[PDB]
Amino acid sequence: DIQMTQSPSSLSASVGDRVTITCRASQGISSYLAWYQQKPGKAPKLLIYAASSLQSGVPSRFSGSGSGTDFTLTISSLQPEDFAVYYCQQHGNLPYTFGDGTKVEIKRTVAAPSVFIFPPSDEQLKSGTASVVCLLNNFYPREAKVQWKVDNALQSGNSQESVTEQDSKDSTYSLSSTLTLSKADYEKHKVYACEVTHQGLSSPVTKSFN
Amino acid sequence: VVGGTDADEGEWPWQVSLHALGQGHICGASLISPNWLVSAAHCYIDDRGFRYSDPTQWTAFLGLHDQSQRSAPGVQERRLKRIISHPFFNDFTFDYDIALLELEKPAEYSSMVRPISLPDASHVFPAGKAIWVTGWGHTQYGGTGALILQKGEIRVINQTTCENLLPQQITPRMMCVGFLSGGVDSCQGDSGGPLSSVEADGRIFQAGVVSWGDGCAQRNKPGVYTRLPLFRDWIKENTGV
Amino acid sequence: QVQLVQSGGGLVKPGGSLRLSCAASGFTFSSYAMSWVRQAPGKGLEWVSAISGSGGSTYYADSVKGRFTISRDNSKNTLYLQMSSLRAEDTAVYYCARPYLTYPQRRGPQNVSPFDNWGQGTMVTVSSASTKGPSVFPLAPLGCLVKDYFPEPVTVSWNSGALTSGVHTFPAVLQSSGLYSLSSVVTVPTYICNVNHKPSNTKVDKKVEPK
Repeated sequence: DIQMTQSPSSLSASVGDRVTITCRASQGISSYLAWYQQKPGKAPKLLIYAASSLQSGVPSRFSGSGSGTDFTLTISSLQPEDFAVYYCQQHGNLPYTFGDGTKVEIKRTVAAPSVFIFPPSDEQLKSGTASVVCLLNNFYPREAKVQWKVDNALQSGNSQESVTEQDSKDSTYSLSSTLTLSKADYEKHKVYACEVTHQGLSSPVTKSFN
Repeated sequence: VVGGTDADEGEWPWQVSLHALGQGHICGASLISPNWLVSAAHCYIDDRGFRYSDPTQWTAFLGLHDQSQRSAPGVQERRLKRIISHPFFNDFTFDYDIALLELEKPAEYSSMVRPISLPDASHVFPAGKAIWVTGWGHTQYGGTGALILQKGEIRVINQTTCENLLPQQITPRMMCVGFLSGGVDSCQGDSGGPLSSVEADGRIFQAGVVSWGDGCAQRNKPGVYTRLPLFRDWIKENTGV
Repeated sequence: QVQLVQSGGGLVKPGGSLRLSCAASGFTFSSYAMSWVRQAPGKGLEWVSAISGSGGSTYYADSVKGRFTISRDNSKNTLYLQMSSLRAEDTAVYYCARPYLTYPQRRGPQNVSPFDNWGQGTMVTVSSASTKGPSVFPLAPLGCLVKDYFPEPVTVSWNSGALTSGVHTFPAVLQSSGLYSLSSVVTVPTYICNVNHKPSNTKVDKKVEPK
């Protein structure tokens, strides 16, 4: 059973850069090596077969080389829509075996998050829970840290973040932190504050409701 | 056959053309007895809504030289009554690619219809030996099937090289015959026909059966044929030949 | 054009069974071996099984041998996979996939190919826990918010595909109830968010507006 090994596990590169990914087979596989591109929610897409043959309709900046145990995928000039997980597969022996995947993210000029805050609908407050929803819209880089403060009061272990996949046209993210408290705990505090620290932000913007 | 030439009339009297209903020539076969033909198993797998595995859907033409002259003196037309594919035929790998075809009515020997001799289990066709593939298959990859029967001189290749040129695809039942410079090769619709070994003495044995290839006539990709000797006892047993 | 349209999937209790389907069109199905390939959540691709064009020969990966069965009906142009004795680790998206043939105009064996066309995938969730519809909840102003459902997936739209731009539907987060939760905001300077959760046959179109 052939083991395929990919390097690096993930990477970040700028539009126009040259990107190089490596695949390693535990035994020789002649030229029977393929490269797939998987975009979020989508099926894998065949880029390269037999190590160096480019599937028709696949852009010319994608290219492969290698033999035996040692293979490389090159993107000569990275484009935003090239955001994806890239997989090598051996196509010689059964079981056909895939590499573990190389995540390619795009590295972009800094962009500040559009912070919003949402207070729980009455409907949801009427059946006993409060969900406060704070939105960070279309920012880069992915790193943020947003903090919850009730009556100017840290929260810890009552919020959850959820980041969208990188956008295929302009390489930004969106994030959502959500605070969940009982209508009992919600009903007995007055200041609800979201405070985002981002690179694209000079000093934490905090957007709140009373 | 790619890169071959027109056979001479009556030069391959054991070569048979298998016609499927509505399709003209589809596969080759080899006359081994008045009642029996040797062809490739993969020719009789149901495909595209057509029941290729069904004897009644086939006609065999013997003593045929030219597909546009099937009423020529000498041509004998025969319906099939049975198809016996090797029980280990695997259509995923093409391993054990051989089948036996029973005629409804016996062939009649003539200048144009004559049988070819089967090899003993022990028979060996060594590397470098010049042998012959014949057929009405395409004369180029993705091309058109020959009207006149075609012949190609090809040479045995050793099994180590064979396995190397076609990694993970060559089994002990298979042999590569051809050239590393490609050029001369079996192609589509030659399948099931004879690989014919013509000896300097006048004897003629059937080395193998046209099986598959990676394209046709490509460099480093010679045609692959089923090795006949391995099947001697299986042929005797099921046919009595 | 070549298409592979899949159906099936869902939630099944462990040890239970399911049949996945792949309906093929646009090429000669019967001439093509086929495979099923799977992908665990957040994980890689794993080849699962293959079948020759005739149905004659079948292969399975070890983790699945004996529990699964791949089959085909060339008259319906459809590929099947029967999964049984289902464990937790079988939870995944299952794709069907067609081999890439280098020289398709001569017949030959198909054992050395990567995959050129794939179905859209079918999510299969193996778990004891029972199906449960979602609770939509518009956000002020904008919303909305799809809470407490199980299992995945829940799909979301806006004004029946009116809002295509501006919209971010977030990846669901597991609440430490057990049940999942997501928000789907579109952006923003009188709308309805079409929630659809096929496992529980729930369907909502809760409207968003500040009254």
